Amino acid sequence: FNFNGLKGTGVLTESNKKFLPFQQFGRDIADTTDAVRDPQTLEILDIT
Amino acid sequence: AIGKIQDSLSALGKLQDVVNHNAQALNTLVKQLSSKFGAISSVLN
Repeated sequence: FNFNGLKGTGVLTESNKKFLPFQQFGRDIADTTDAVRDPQTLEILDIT
Repeated sequence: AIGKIQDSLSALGKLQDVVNHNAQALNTLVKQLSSKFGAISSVLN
């Protein structure tokens, strides 16, 4: 996958996190991206 | 006298230290991947 620049690998699934209304993606402890927002549909997806 | 033993418990720091020492080495080992070591970047792609 690639999200508007962000390049990575993994399984995308429906999330249950809530970003703030200015944040695009999230990172976990140890600083690795674990959730993104689809620019078009504005839905939060986890990356496993 | 045996009944008093529970009161002194409800100690095991020697057992928690073993868990802590390994958790700290695994947390440090992962964090050392975000270092440039004097290179232009820290990501091989």
